[PDB]
Amino acid sequence: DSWVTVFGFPQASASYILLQFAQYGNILKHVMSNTGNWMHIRYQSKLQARKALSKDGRIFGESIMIGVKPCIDKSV
Amino acid sequence: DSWVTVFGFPQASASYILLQFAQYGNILKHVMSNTGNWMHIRYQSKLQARKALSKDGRIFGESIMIGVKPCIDKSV
Amino acid sequence: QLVESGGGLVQAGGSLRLSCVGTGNISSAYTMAWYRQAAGKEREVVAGILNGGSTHYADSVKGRFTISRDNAKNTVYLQMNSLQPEDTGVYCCHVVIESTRFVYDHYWGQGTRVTV
Amino acid sequence: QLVESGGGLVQAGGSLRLSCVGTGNISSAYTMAWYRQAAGKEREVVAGILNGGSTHYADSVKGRFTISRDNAKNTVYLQMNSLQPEDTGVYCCHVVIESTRFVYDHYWGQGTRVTVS
Repeated sequence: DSWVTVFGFPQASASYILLQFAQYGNILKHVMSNTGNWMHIRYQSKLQARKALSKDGRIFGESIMIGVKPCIDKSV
Repeated sequence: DSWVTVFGFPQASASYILLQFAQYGNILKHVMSNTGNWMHIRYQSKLQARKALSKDGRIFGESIMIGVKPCIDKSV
Repeated sequence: QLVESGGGLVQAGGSLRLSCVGTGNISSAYTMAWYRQAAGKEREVVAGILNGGSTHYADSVKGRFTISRDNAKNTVYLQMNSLQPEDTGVYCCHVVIESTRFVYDHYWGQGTRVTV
Repeated sequence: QLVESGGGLVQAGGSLRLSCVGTGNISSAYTMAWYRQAAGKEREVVAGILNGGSTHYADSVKGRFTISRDNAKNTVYLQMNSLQPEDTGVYCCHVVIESTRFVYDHYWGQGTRVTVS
Protein backbone atom coordinates (compact mmCIF):
# COMPACT_ATOMS: atom_id res chain seq x y z
CA ASP A 1 0.00 0.00 0.00
CA SER A 2 3.16 2.21 0.22
CA TRP A 3 4.38 0.62 -3.10
CA VAL A 4 3.39 1.67 -6.66
CA THR A 5 4.44 0.57 -10.14
CA VAL A 6 5.24 3.48 -12.48
CA PHE A 7 5.35 2.49 -16.17
CA GLY A 8 5.33 3.55 -19.81
CA PHE A 9 8.73 5.33 -20.14
CA PRO A 10 11.86 4.52 -22.14
CA GLN A 11 15.05 3.37 -20.25
CA ALA A 12 16.83 6.69 -21.10
CA SER A 13 14.06 8.63 -19.23
CA ALA A 14 13.98 6.44 -16.06
CA SER A 15 15.96 8.81 -13.80
CA TYR A 16 13.90 11.86 -15.10
CA ILE A 17 10.69 10.00 -14.14
CA LEU A 18 12.05 8.96 -10.64
CA LEU A 19 12.88 12.65 -9.82
CA GLN A 20 9.25 13.57 -10.90
CA PHE A 21 7.80 10.87 -8.56
CA ALA A 22 10.26 11.84 -5.69
CA GLN A 23 8.28 15.13 -5.50
CA TYR A 24 5.23 13.26 -4.01
CA GLY A 25 7.00 11.72 -0.92
CA ASN A 26 10.43 10.80 0.47
CA ILE A 27 10.93 7.55 -1.51
CA LEU A 28 12.61 4.80 0.63
CA LYS A 29 13.63 2.59 -2.32
CA HIS A 30 13.00 1.84 -6.02
CA VAL A 31 13.54 -1.36 -8.05
CA MET A 32 14.10 -1.07 -11.85
CA SER A 33 13.19 -3.84 -14.42
CA ASN A 34 15.96 -5.43 -16.58
CA THR A 35 14.02 -5.04 -19.92
CA GLY A 36 10.54 -3.63 -18.86
CA ASN A 37 9.34 0.00 -19.18
CA TRP A 38 8.43 0.10 -15.42
CA MET A 39 9.76 0.60 -11.83
CA HIS A 40 8.46 -0.23 -8.29
CA ILE A 41 8.64 2.80 -5.91
CA ARG A 42 8.26 2.40 -2.12
CA TYR A 43 6.92 5.60 -0.44
CA GLN A 44 6.77 6.29 3.33
CA SER A 45 2.93 6.20 3.37
CA LYS A 46 -0.40 5.24 1.70
CA LEU A 47 -1.13 9.00 1.27
CA GLN A 48 2.15 9.45 -0.71
CA ALA A 49 1.33 6.27 -2.79
CA ARG A 50 -2.19 7.77 -3.40
CA LYS A 51 -0.64 11.04 -4.72
CA ALA A 52 1.63 9.07 -7.20
CA LEU A 53 -1.47 6.96 -8.32
CA SER A 54 -3.43 10.23 -9.09
CA LYS A 55 -0.75 10.81 -11.83
CA ASP A 56 -1.91 7.72 -13.82
CA GLY A 57 -2.36 8.80 -17.49
CA ARG A 58 -0.55 12.19 -17.13
CA ILE A 59 2.21 13.48 -19.46
CA PHE A 60 5.73 14.15 -18.05
CA GLY A 61 8.56 15.91 -19.94
CA GLU A 62 6.13 17.10 -22.74
CA SER A 63 6.00 13.63 -24.48
CA ILE A 64 5.98 10.80 -21.83
CA MET A 65 2.51 9.64 -20.77
CA ILE A 66 2.89 7.62 -17.54
CA GLY A 67 0.97 4.73 -15.98
CA VAL A 68 0.86 4.27 -12.20
CA LYS A 69 -0.91 1.33 -10.47
CA PRO A 70 -0.75 -0.47 -7.07
CA CYS A 71 2.46 -2.58 -6.97
CA ILE A 72 1.54 -6.34 -7.25
CA ASP A 73 5.14 -7.77 -7.53
CA LYS A 74 5.27 -9.87 -4.25
CA SER A 75 9.07 -10.65 -4.24
CA VAL A 76 9.53 -6.81 -4.24
CA ASP B 1 -16.74 6.26 -25.88
CA SER B 2 -15.59 4.13 -28.86
CA TRP B 3 -12.23 5.98 -28.53
CA VAL B 4 -9.32 5.01 -26.19
CA THR B 5 -5.75 6.26 -25.61
CA VAL B 6 -3.14 3.45 -25.49
CA PHE B 7 0.23 4.62 -24.09
CA GLY B 8 3.58 3.70 -22.65
CA PHE B 9 5.30 2.06 -25.66
CA PRO B 10 8.42 3.16 -27.62
CA GLN B 11 8.01 4.39 -31.28
CA ALA B 12 9.70 1.13 -32.48
CA SER B 13 6.81 -0.97 -30.95
CA ALA B 14 3.82 1.15 -32.06
CA SER B 15 2.74 -1.16 -34.87
CA TYR B 16 3.27 -4.30 -32.61
CA ILE B 17 0.96 -2.67 -29.95
CA LEU B 18 -1.70 -1.73 -32.61
CA LEU B 19 -1.96 -5.41 -33.83
CA GLN B 20 -2.37 -6.41 -30.14
CA PHE B 21 -5.20 -3.83 -29.70
CA ALA B 22 -6.77 -4.77 -33.12
CA GLN B 23 -7.62 -8.15 -31.48
CA TYR B 24 -10.37 -6.53 -29.29
CA GLY B 25 -12.49 -5.02 -32.14
CA ASN B 26 -12.43 -3.98 -35.81
CA ILE B 27 -10.55 -0.65 -35.29
CA LEU B 28 -12.00 2.07 -37.67
CA LYS B 29 -9.12 4.54 -37.20
CA HIS B 30 -6.01 5.33 -35.15
CA VAL B 31 -4.03 8.61 -34.73
CA MET B 32 -0.35 8.48 -33.70
CA SER B 33 1.46 11.29 -31.74
CA ASN B 34 4.50 13.06 -33.29
CA THR B 35 6.76 12.79 -30.14
CA GLY B 36 4.58 11.09 -27.49
CA ASN B 37 4.45 7.44 -26.38
CA TRP B 38 0.70 7.19 -27.15
CA MET B 39 -1.97 6.61 -29.84
CA HIS B 40 -5.79 7.15 -29.98
CA ILE B 41 -7.81 4.14 -31.22
CA ARG B 42 -11.41 4.33 -32.49
CA TYR B 43 -13.27 0.99 -32.13
CA GLN B 44 -16.75 0.20 -33.52
CA SER B 45 -18.44 0.04 -30.04
CA LYS B 46 -18.27 0.98 -26.32
CA LEU B 47 -18.08 -2.82 -25.67
CA GLN B 48 -14.85 -3.11 -27.78
CA ALA B 49 -13.37 0.07 -26.14
CA ARG B 50 -14.24 -1.54 -22.71
CA LYS B 51 -12.23 -4.71 -23.64
CA ALA B 52 -9.23 -2.41 -24.55
CA LEU B 53 -9.66 -0.44 -21.23
CA SER B 54 -9.50 -3.73 -19.19
CA LYS B 55 -5.86 -4.20 -20.48
CA ASP B 56 -4.64 -1.06 -18.59
CA GLY B 57 -1.49 -2.09 -16.65
CA ARG B 58 -0.95 -5.38 -18.57
CA ILE B 59 2.42 -6.39 -20.11
CA PHE B 60 2.66 -6.95 -23.89
CA GLY B 61 5.62 -8.46 -25.84
CA GLU B 62 7.26 -9.76 -22.58
CA SER B 63 8.58 -6.23 -21.61
CA ILE B 64 6.04 -3.43 -22.46
CA MET B 65 3.57 -2.54 -19.69
CA ILE B 66 0.71 -0.62 -21.42
CA GLY B 67 -1.69 2.07 -20.19
CA VAL B 68 -5.21 2.46 -21.67
CA LYS B 69 -7.61 5.29 -20.66
CA PRO B 70 -10.75 6.94 -22.14
CA CYS B 71 -9.70 9.31 -24.98
CA ILE B 72 -9.98 13.03 -23.90
CA ASP B 73 -8.40 14.58 -27.06
CA LYS B 74 -11.55 16.51 -28.30
CA SER B 75 -9.67 17.71 -31.36
CA VAL B 76 -9.63 13.90 -32.16
CA GLN C 1 -12.34 -3.20 -49.58
CA LEU C 2 -10.67 -6.54 -48.69
CA VAL C 3 -12.10 -9.94 -49.77
CA GLU C 4 -10.55 -13.10 -48.22
CA SER C 5 -10.70 -16.62 -49.76
CA GLY C 6 -9.04 -20.06 -49.59
CA GLY C 7 -10.78 -21.35 -46.41
CA GLY C 8 -12.72 -24.65 -45.98
CA LEU C 9 -11.97 -28.22 -44.72
CA VAL C 10 -8.41 -29.60 -44.56
CA GLN C 11 -7.44 -32.70 -42.59
CA ALA C 12 -5.16 -32.40 -39.53
CA GLY C 13 -1.55 -32.45 -40.92
CA GLY C 14 -2.30 -30.53 -44.17
CA SER C 15 -1.29 -27.17 -45.78
CA LEU C 16 -3.53 -24.25 -46.93
CA ARG C 17 -2.91 -20.74 -48.35
CA LEU C 18 -5.41 -17.96 -47.50
CA SER C 19 -5.71 -14.94 -49.88
CA CYS C 20 -6.98 -11.43 -49.37
CA VAL C 21 -7.24 -9.06 -52.35
CA GLY C 22 -7.79 -5.25 -52.04
CA THR C 23 -10.11 -3.27 -54.42
CA GLY C 24 -7.81 -0.17 -54.02
CA ASN C 25 -3.97 -0.09 -53.83
CA ILE C 26 -2.60 -1.48 -50.52
CA SER C 27 1.12 -1.13 -51.51
CA SER C 28 1.70 1.73 -48.97
CA ALA C 29 0.15 -0.30 -46.04
CA TYR C 30 1.52 0.72 -42.57
CA THR C 31 0.60 -2.85 -41.42
CA MET C 32 -1.03 -6.07 -42.77
CA ALA C 33 -2.20 -8.84 -40.39
CA TRP C 34 -4.30 -12.02 -40.14
CA TYR C 35 -6.51 -12.68 -37.08
CA ARG C 36 -8.52 -15.82 -36.16
CA GLN C 37 -11.48 -16.40 -33.80
CA ALA C 38 -12.54 -19.97 -32.85
CA ALA C 39 -16.20 -20.24 -31.62
CA GLY C 40 -16.47 -19.17 -27.90
CA LYS C 41 -12.85 -17.85 -27.81
CA GLU C 42 -11.18 -14.39 -27.99
CA ARG C 43 -9.83 -13.19 -31.36
CA GLU C 44 -6.03 -13.49 -31.62
CA VAL C 45 -3.49 -11.99 -34.11
CA VAL C 46 -1.84 -14.97 -35.86
CA ALA C 47 0.57 -13.13 -38.22
CA GLY C 48 1.51 -9.45 -38.84
CA ILE C 49 3.76 -7.52 -41.23
CA LEU C 50 4.82 -4.69 -38.84
CA ASN C 51 5.75 -1.24 -40.13
CA GLY C 52 9.21 -1.47 -41.84
CA GLY C 53 8.51 -5.13 -42.86
CA SER C 54 9.42 -7.15 -39.71
CA THR C 55 6.95 -9.96 -38.77
CA HIS C 56 5.10 -11.08 -35.62
CA TYR C 57 3.52 -14.58 -35.26
CA ALA C 58 1.40 -16.06 -32.45
CA ASP C 59 3.70 -18.50 -30.51
CA SER C 60 1.33 -21.41 -31.52
CA VAL C 61 1.99 -20.84 -35.29
CA LYS C 62 5.71 -19.89 -35.25
CA GLY C 63 7.51 -21.94 -37.93
CA ARG C 64 4.20 -23.31 -39.37
CA PHE C 65 2.60 -20.07 -40.84
CA THR C 66 3.95 -17.28 -43.13
CA ILE C 67 2.40 -13.90 -43.98
CA SER C 68 3.43 -12.52 -47.40
CA ARG C 69 2.06 -10.03 -49.97
CA ASP C 70 2.07 -9.48 -53.77
CA ASN C 71 2.16 -5.69 -54.49
CA ALA C 72 1.44 -6.35 -58.24
CA LYS C 73 -1.74 -8.43 -57.36
CA ASN C 74 -2.78 -6.20 -54.39
CA THR C 75 -3.02 -9.43 -52.28
CA VAL C 76 -2.03 -10.56 -48.77
CA TYR C 77 -1.39 -14.31 -48.08
CA LEU C 78 -1.36 -16.59 -45.01
CA GLN C 79 0.57 -19.85 -45.78
CA MET C 80 -0.48 -22.44 -43.12
CA ASN C 81 1.38 -25.80 -42.65
CA SER C 82 1.06 -28.84 -40.28
CA LEU C 83 -2.54 -27.73 -39.55
CA GLN C 84 -3.98 -28.83 -36.19
CA PRO C 85 -7.63 -28.86 -35.04
CA GLU C 86 -6.70 -25.88 -32.75
CA ASP C 87 -6.09 -23.77 -35.98
CA THR C 88 -9.90 -24.04 -36.58
CA GLY C 89 -11.78 -20.70 -36.81
CA VAL C 90 -12.78 -17.65 -38.89
CA TYR C 91 -9.59 -15.97 -40.27
CA CYS C 92 -9.71 -12.29 -41.33
CA CYS C 93 -7.16 -9.93 -42.93
CA HIS C 94 -6.49 -6.36 -41.65
CA VAL C 95 -4.81 -3.55 -43.65
CA VAL C 96 -3.90 -0.11 -42.18
CA ILE C 97 -3.16 2.87 -44.50
CA GLU C 98 -1.95 6.39 -43.57
CA SER C 99 -4.25 9.06 -45.11
CA THR C 100 -2.95 12.33 -43.54
CA ARG C 101 0.18 12.46 -41.30
CA PHE C 102 -0.43 10.51 -38.02
CA VAL C 103 -4.01 9.48 -39.17
CA TYR C 104 -4.40 5.79 -40.27
CA ASP C 105 -7.56 4.13 -41.76
CA HIS C 106 -8.23 0.45 -41.00
CA TYR C 107 -9.65 -2.09 -43.53
CA TRP C 108 -11.10 -5.51 -42.49
CA GLY C 109 -12.24 -8.48 -44.66
CA GLN C 110 -15.49 -10.48 -43.98
CA GLY C 111 -13.43 -13.49 -42.83
CA THR C 112 -12.89 -17.04 -44.20
CA ARG C 113 -13.73 -20.27 -42.26
CA VAL C 114 -10.95 -22.87 -41.76
CA THR C 115 -11.98 -26.25 -40.27
CA VAL C 116 -9.22 -28.89 -39.60
CA GLN D 1 23.07 10.49 6.03
CA LEU D 2 22.79 13.91 4.28
CA VAL D 3 22.88 17.22 6.17
CA GLU D 4 22.05 20.44 4.21
CA SER D 5 23.33 23.95 5.08
CA GLY D 6 23.66 27.49 3.68
CA GLY D 7 19.95 28.50 3.89
CA GLY D 8 18.38 31.56 5.64
CA LEU D 9 17.36 35.17 4.72
CA VAL D 10 18.47 36.86 1.46
CA GLN D 11 17.11 39.98 -0.31
CA ALA D 12 15.22 39.75 -3.65
CA GLY D 13 17.96 39.81 -6.36
CA GLY D 14 20.67 38.13 -4.23
CA SER D 15 22.74 34.92 -4.71
CA LEU D 16 23.03 31.92 -2.30
CA ARG D 17 24.72 28.47 -2.44
CA LEU D 18 23.18 25.54 -0.56
CA SER D 19 25.43 22.63 0.53
CA CYS D 20 24.61 19.04 1.38
CA VAL D 21 27.33 16.71 2.77
CA GLY D 22 27.06 12.89 3.02
CA THR D 23 28.50 10.82 5.97
CA GLY D 24 29.17 7.87 3.53
CA ASN D 25 30.56 7.99 -0.06
CA ILE D 26 27.94 9.30 -2.57
CA SER D 27 30.41 9.34 -5.56
CA SER D 28 28.53 6.41 -7.25
CA ALA D 29 25.07 8.10 -6.86
CA TYR D 30 22.51 7.09 -9.54
CA THR D 31 20.97 10.59 -9.16
CA MET D 32 21.27 13.77 -7.02
CA ALA D 33 18.53 16.42 -6.79
CA TRP D 34 17.24 19.44 -4.83
CA TYR D 35 13.50 19.83 -4.13
CA ARG D 36 11.71 22.81 -2.49
CA GLN D 37 8.35 23.17 -0.70
CA ALA D 38 6.79 26.60 0.08
CA ALA D 39 4.12 26.54 2.91
CA GLY D 40 0.74 25.16 1.61
CA LYS D 41 2.28 24.23 -1.79
CA GLU D 42 3.28 20.97 -3.51
CA ARG D 43 6.95 19.98 -3.34
CA GLU D 44 8.67 20.39 -6.76
CA VAL D 45 12.06 19.22 -8.07
CA VAL D 46 14.27 22.31 -8.63
CA ALA D 47 17.47 20.78 -10.09
CA GLY D 48 18.56 17.16 -10.70
CA ILE D 49 21.69 15.37 -11.88
CA LEU D 50 20.15 12.52 -13.92
CA ASN D 51 21.89 9.19 -14.46
CA GLY D 52 24.83 9.77 -16.89
CA GLY D 53 25.29 13.37 -15.54
CA SER D 54 22.71 15.28 -17.66
CA THR D 55 20.68 17.93 -15.70
CA HIS D 56 16.98 18.83 -15.30
CA TYR D 57 15.81 22.24 -13.92
CA ALA D 58 12.31 23.50 -12.99
CA ASP D 59 11.25 25.97 -15.78
CA SER D 60 11.08 28.75 -13.07
CA VAL D 61 14.84 28.40 -12.19
CA LYS D 62 16.43 27.62 -15.63
CA GLY D 63 19.45 29.92 -16.15
CA ARG D 64 19.34 31.15 -12.48
CA PHE D 65 20.21 27.88 -10.55
CA THR D 66 23.02 25.27 -10.95
CA ILE D 67 23.29 21.80 -9.31
CA SER D 68 26.93 20.66 -8.93
CA ARG D 69 28.97 18.26 -6.77
CA ASP D 70 32.44 17.81 -5.26
CA ASN D 71 33.32 14.04 -5.22
CA ALA D 72 36.41 14.70 -2.94
CA LYS D 73 34.25 16.58 -0.31
CA ASN D 74 31.23 14.19 -0.63
CA THR D 75 29.04 17.35 -1.12
CA VAL D 76 26.19 18.44 -3.45
CA TYR D 77 25.57 22.20 -4.16
CA LEU D 78 22.64 24.35 -5.39
CA GLN D 79 23.93 27.73 -6.71
CA MET D 80 20.95 30.17 -6.72
CA ASN D 81 21.06 33.63 -8.46
CA SER D 82 18.57 36.52 -8.99
CA LEU D 83 16.50 35.19 -6.07
CA GLN D 84 12.77 36.07 -6.11
CA PRO D 85 10.27 35.87 -3.21
CA GLU D 86 8.73 32.87 -5.10
CA ASP D 87 12.01 30.85 -4.45
CA THR D 88 11.07 30.98 -0.70
CA GLY D 89 10.63 27.54 0.94
CA VAL D 90 12.34 24.49 2.53
CA TYR D 91 15.02 23.02 0.22
CA CYS D 92 16.11 19.36 0.67
CA CYS D 93 18.73 17.26 -1.15
CA HIS D 94 18.02 13.72 -2.48
CA VAL D 95 20.71 11.10 -3.30
CA VAL D 96 19.97 7.67 -4.82
CA ILE D 97 22.52 4.79 -4.65
CA GLU D 98 22.26 1.32 -6.26
CA SER D 99 22.80 -1.41 -3.54
CA THR D 100 22.24 -4.68 -5.52
CA ARG D 101 21.46 -4.67 -9.29
CA PHE D 102 18.09 -2.95 -10.04
CA VAL D 103 17.62 -2.04 -6.26
CA TYR D 104 18.13 1.64 -5.22
CA ASP D 105 18.30 3.18 -1.69
CA HIS D 106 17.08 6.79 -1.26
CA TYR D 107 18.68 9.38 1.12
CA TRP D 108 16.97 12.70 2.09
CA GLY D 109 18.43 15.59 4.15
CA GLN D 110 16.49 17.40 6.92
CA GLY D 111 15.85 20.44 4.67
CA THR D 112 17.12 24.04 4.84
CA ARG D 113 14.90 27.19 4.95
CA VAL D 114 15.45 29.91 2.27
CA THR D 115 13.50 33.18 2.73
CA VAL D 116 13.53 35.97 0.07
CA SER D 117 11.99 39.45 0.83
